[PDB]
Amino acid sequence: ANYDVLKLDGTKSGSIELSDAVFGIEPNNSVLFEAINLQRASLRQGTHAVKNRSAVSGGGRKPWKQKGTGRARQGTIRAPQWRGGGIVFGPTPRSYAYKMPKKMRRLALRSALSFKAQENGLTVVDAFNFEAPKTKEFKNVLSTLEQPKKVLVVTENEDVNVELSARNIPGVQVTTAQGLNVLDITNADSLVITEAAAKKVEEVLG
Amino acid sequence: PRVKGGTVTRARRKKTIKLAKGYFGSKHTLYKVAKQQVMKSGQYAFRDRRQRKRDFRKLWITRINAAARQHEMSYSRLMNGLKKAGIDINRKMLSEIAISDEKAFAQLVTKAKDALK
Amino acid sequence: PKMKTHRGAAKRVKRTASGQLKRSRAFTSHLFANKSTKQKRQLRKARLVSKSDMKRVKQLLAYKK
Amino acid sequence: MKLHELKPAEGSRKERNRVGRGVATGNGKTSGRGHKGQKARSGGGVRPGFEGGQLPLFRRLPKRGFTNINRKEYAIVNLDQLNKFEDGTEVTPALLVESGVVKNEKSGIKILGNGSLDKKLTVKAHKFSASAAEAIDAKGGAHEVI
RNA sequence: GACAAUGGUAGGAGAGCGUUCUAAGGGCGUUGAAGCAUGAUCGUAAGGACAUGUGGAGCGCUUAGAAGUGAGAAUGCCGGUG
RNA sequence: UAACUUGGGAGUCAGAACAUGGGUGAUAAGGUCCGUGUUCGAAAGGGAAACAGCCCAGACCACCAGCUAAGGUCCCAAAAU
RNA sequence: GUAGCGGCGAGCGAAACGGGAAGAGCCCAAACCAACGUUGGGGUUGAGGACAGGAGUUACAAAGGACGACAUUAGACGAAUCAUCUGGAAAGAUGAAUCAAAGAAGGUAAUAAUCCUGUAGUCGAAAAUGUUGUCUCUCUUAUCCUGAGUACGACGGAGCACGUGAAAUUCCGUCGGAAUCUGGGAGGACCAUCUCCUAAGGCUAAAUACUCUCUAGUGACCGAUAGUGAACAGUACCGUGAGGGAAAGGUGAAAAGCACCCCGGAAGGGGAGUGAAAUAGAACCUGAAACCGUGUGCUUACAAGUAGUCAGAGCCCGUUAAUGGGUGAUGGCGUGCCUUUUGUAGAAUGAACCGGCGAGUUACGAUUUGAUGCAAGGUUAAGCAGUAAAUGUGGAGCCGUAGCGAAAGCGAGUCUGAAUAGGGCGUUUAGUAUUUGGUCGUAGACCCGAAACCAGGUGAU
Ligand SMILES: [K+]
Ligand SMILES: [Mg+2]
Ligand SMILES: [Mg+2]
Ligand SMILES: [Mg+2]
Ligand SMILES: [Mg+2]
Ligand SMILES: [Mg+2]
Ligand SMILES: [Mg+2]
Ligand SMILES: [Mg+2]
Ligand SMILES: [Mg+2]
Ligand SMILES: [Mg+2]
Ligand SMILES: [Mg+2]
Ligand SMILES: [Mg+2]
Ligand SMILES: [Mg+2]
Ligand SMILES: [Mg+2]
Ligand SMILES: [Mg+2]
Ligand SMILES: [Mg+2]
Ligand SMILES: [Mg+2]
Ligand SMILES: [Mg+2]
Ligand SMILES: [Mg+2]
Ligand SMILES: [Mg+2]
Ligand SMILES: [Mg+2]
Ligand SMILES: [Mg+2]
Ligand SMILES: [Mg+2]
Ligand SMILES: [Mg+2]
Ligand SMILES: [Mg+2]
Ligand SMILES: [Mg+2]
Ligand SMILES: [Mg+2]
Ligand SMILES: [Mg+2]
Ligand SMILES: [Mg+2]
Ligand SMILES: [Mg+2]
Ligand SMILES: [Mg+2]
Ligand SMILES: [Mg+2]
Ligand SMILES: [Mg+2]
Ligand SMILES: [Mg+2]
Ligand SMILES: [Mg+2]
Ligand SMILES: [Mg+2]
Ligand SMILES: [Mg+2]
Ligand SMILES: [Mg+2]
Ligand SMILES: [Mg+2]
Ligand SMILES: [Mg+2]
Ligand SMILES: [Mg+2]
Ligand SMILES: [Mg+2]
Ligand SMILES: [Mg+2]
Ligand SMILES: [Mg+2]
Ligand SMILES: [Mg+2]
Ligand SMILES: [Mg+2]
Ligand SMILES: [Mg+2]
Ligand SMILES: [Mg+2]
Ligand SMILES: [Mg+2]
Ligand SMILES: [Mg+2]
Ligand SMILES: [Mg+2]
Ligand SMILES: [Mg+2]
Ligand SMILES: [Mg+2]
Ligand SMILES: [Mg+2]
Ligand SMILES: [Mg+2]
Ligand SMILES: [Mg+2]
Ligand SMILES: [Mg+2]
Ligand SMILES: [Mg+2]
Ligand SMILES: [Mg+2]
Ligand SMILES: [Mg+2]
Ligand SMILES: [Mg+2]
Ligand SMILES: [Mg+2]
Ligand SMILES: [Mg+2]
Repeated sequence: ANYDVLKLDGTKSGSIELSDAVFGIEPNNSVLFEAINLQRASLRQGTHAVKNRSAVSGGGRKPWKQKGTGRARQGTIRAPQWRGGGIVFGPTPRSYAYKMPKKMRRLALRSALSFKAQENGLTVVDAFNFEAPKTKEFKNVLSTLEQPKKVLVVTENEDVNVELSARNIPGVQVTTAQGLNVLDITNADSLVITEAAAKKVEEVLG
Repeated sequence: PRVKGGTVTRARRKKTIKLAKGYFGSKHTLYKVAKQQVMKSGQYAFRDRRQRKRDFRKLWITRINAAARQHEMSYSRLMNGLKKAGIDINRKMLSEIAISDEKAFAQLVTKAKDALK
Repeated sequence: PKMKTHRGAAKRVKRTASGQLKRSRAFTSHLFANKSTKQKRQLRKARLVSKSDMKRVKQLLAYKK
Repeated sequence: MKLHELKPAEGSRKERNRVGRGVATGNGKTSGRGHKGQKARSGGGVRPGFEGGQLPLFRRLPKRGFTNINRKEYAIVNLDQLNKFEDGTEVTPALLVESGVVKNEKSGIKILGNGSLDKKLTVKAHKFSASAAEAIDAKGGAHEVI
């Protein structure tokens, strides 16, 4: 319910009220697992192919007559048991993406955010004050907030200077409130979200 | 992705070949005949673990027969007497006593004869 | 691709509420002089597709609800 | 839940059966197909409903009936579904659609008589069953045909 | 603790072993990885370690995901050698 | 100590001997076709010299313990010259 | 996978409505004027026509110039590390630093954000090529007619989802052959009314299809029997020809690629050197198995055999130290494996041996089970936005909440029936979406194998 709001220097600048319907639910692990699996599968390109016996070059003619030579009967030099022959089955190009009900997606996002809330992985900041990109300044800011290595930074809209300053730091990822996804939240050890971004997330996810 | 054949085939076959150590010629060398002979060896050993108990009971009985005929008695009558006397010494022990301690065996024969008369 | 309904079957059965198939009766086309009065009267009454036949033909009518 | 500690729900996942991979699985060699005949062949087996040459069931049975091109099918609302509206409400197809009572309107709305109506209402529908009209008017309400 | 059951082809059901790849976590490696070779090692099986030699730069483990995932027979295909 | 019902998944549609009730054949066939039972099939172990189908008997694993079944006890070869 | 078509078999299989992407409308012929039938003017439709600045080379007419823009085809700059240890070599380990709009990647004597080439970011074109904006430059301000060998019809065919059928609608051959706004055509035979449209002339961007290519990239794609046939080739080789069609990758960090001596004609070796390593010496990383040899610890020349197994002395050793290892006089027991069979030691099939490769897969539908979300409701599809993502939006559509009947219909009932009868199917709640597993269907559908059939070519050396 009541979460402390911090200044980038690390001082308590105030307090915020975040709804228990977004950050205070019991995480649903089955739905969250399904969401993570869905997102990882949607990332697959699926470009993988082999040549079956029809696609391998040549192989039109019968290699030798059916009977009389003493050899095994053969139909084409590109049959699967032949060296250099066609592949039986094997990979064929396809998509791995699938879908789940919208309510399950929302429940998964809420579960990830709530898990961050329980494990003390939620840090609310007053506002990011970055006029010019400087990776060193953002690094020091994360130092002053006592943040772990894996941190997800959430701003209300696309903040270009924050994204530029935090881009090159390994373990640090930046997203907007609209762009929150389960993989990104789950990977992070802690969440650093502004007051406005927290309010927007609470509004959109109810 | 593609799974190459890899090393598992060689490892499995080499296990069988090592199990065929000491076999004659190709039977300790070539995987196919070695596998057949190791299967045969397992089946034989299973059968022979059961046959061994029969064989050793037979050996003990033969020895007990010899020892009892040394006292003017047959095996069958001696065992009948020992059973009627309430003596529960089994055949391995009786044969070992006959080999090791002739006098104790003679006393056992005396008890068996007494229980019959 | 979609499975295709057996159109000949679809012209001969209807699905009931419980999922069974109501069917018409054979021997009702002609040669009525050779069947007795009661035979024809009772052959006017519809039957169901038997369970043994359902086991064989269910996929042919999967779309006919 | 961490990415290094993922767990599917119990009973939600199951390993697929791979036939023709050795005797111990129980589906090696013949791969569950038994021995020989048509059903043992790749691409083998008769078409569904084939009875081996005995006249099939859907040929020994006659065709029946026809399909009406102008068949009218109505969306149906029973009395028990009208109980969600407050007393004095004016029920209309727009209101029934907006309230989730009717998803697809079809050829029109018809009120049927299942359930009990315990609320006075004014109902405008294309069709009414006799018991629906009687129970709507009996409870003090009115109905109109639109 | 105390009773029962546990031969098995077609076939049905269950549980596991191992292979390659991916994600996350945590590790190993020129003070020597994978591979190979030897050994009197461990596990109920598939199989898993350790030690030593060879080798000379990559590779395990945990959890989950995906498969070109396991060969002794096809007068199978190719190569090598009897 | 099963039985039935409803669903998911099958395989099977070449059978064999023995005993017994019968057809057929010649009160022939290790013949052939039906009824009944067993075994083999899909069953190892002991007996029948050897010997799927006969007799005893159904192997979870280990034991250099014991009692028995059919069948046996002069030697081969366990147990009565 | 509906309506329909269909030896009403196997199968074939729409369209309109609705939701979206894209969006654009126009020019003639004719009447009628001017001129000497041919040119101009004029006109273009659902009732119109005759008569009475704004648009443009993407259709709507068509050729050009000026200046600017952008982009493409070369490039340029581009932050930040030192030390010790082990090593042949440091990027590894250890200690202490730094940069970051740059922690993509590759190289460098092992594994590098700070060594190199780069990356983020910024800059750049003499010339040519495009796309483009402005200026310019162009052009403009119901009396008569309305597509005739036409529509249409018969016969024969074809195309329409539709096999000639109740067959409309479209086209072809042959033969016939209209009407003229009171006109003509369609609304699934046909007729009448009604409704919608206006054939027998032409033009038109976009949304859509494909990839030999080019540029920049990507992959729970291959990694030398794989992946292209081809990492070094449509070559070698085969064939008269059309045509068929391989095998073959790896020294080392650096050639430092072995001076010199010795045997030998040489080949090949043994030394000596180089190198971290030469059992890395070019037939060059690793170097399995079959197979071929040399040495010997135990054993074997009176013995009858699927070669082992169980028992067991003797001899020889000594381990992942375990009631150890090797061999084995002698005794018991014992007719390989696979396939196919009632039944195989079978004298039925298959395998010389070793190695590699070699067979239920995927897509879209159906059904069922398990899982999960929501629940009288559940759920979107295309599309749009987004990073080829998750996701957001999108409610058209789909299933369910009600069935019965051939249908009209009626409705917790309904059908049959004259029935207030009896009987059939129903009512007296639970569905739906995604997904693991099983199975089915359409696809080559577990893999290999015909004899053949058809089409287009090549051959009378
Ligand atoms: K033969
Ligand atoms: Mg071909
Ligand atoms: Mg690979
Ligand atoms: Mg292999
Ligand atoms: Mg009739
Ligand atoms: Mg089985
Ligand atoms: Mg096999
Ligand atoms: Mg079968
Ligand atoms: Mg077979
Ligand atoms: Mg058969
Ligand atoms: Mg086939
Ligand atoms: Mg069993
Ligand atoms: Mg048993
Ligand atoms: Mg199974
Ligand atoms: Mg399993
Ligand atoms: Mg496994
Ligand atoms: Mg590997
Ligand atoms: Mg394979
Ligand atoms: Mg072979
Ligand atoms: Mg040879
Ligand atoms: Mg007889
Ligand atoms: Mg017979
Ligand atoms: Mg009989
Ligand atoms: Mg039985
Ligand atoms: Mg037996
Ligand atoms: Mg026996
Ligand atoms: Mg016997
Ligand atoms: Mg005899
Ligand atoms: Mg015997
Ligand atoms: Mg006999
Ligand atoms: Mg006794
Ligand atoms: Mg004897
Ligand atoms: Mg004796
Ligand atoms: Mg530079
Ligand atoms: Mg630099
Ligand atoms: Mg250094
Ligand atoms: Mg016209
Ligand atoms: Mg036609
Ligand atoms: Mg037509
Ligand atoms: Mg028609
Ligand atoms: Mg017409
Ligand atoms: Mg290789
Ligand atoms: Mg190749
Ligand atoms: Mg290939
Ligand atoms: Mg040299
Ligand atoms: Mg030399
Ligand atoms: Mg030399
Ligand atoms: Mg040298
Ligand atoms: Mg070496
Ligand atoms: Mg080598
Ligand atoms: Mg002699
Ligand atoms: Mg001798
Ligand atoms: Mg001999
Ligand atoms: Mg023997
Ligand atoms: Mg059989
Ligand atoms: Mg036979
Ligand atoms: Mg044999
Ligand atoms: Mg022979
Ligand atoms: Mg054969
Ligand atoms: Mg052969
Ligand atoms: Mg082979
Ligand atoms: Mg299949
Ligand atoms: Mg079936």
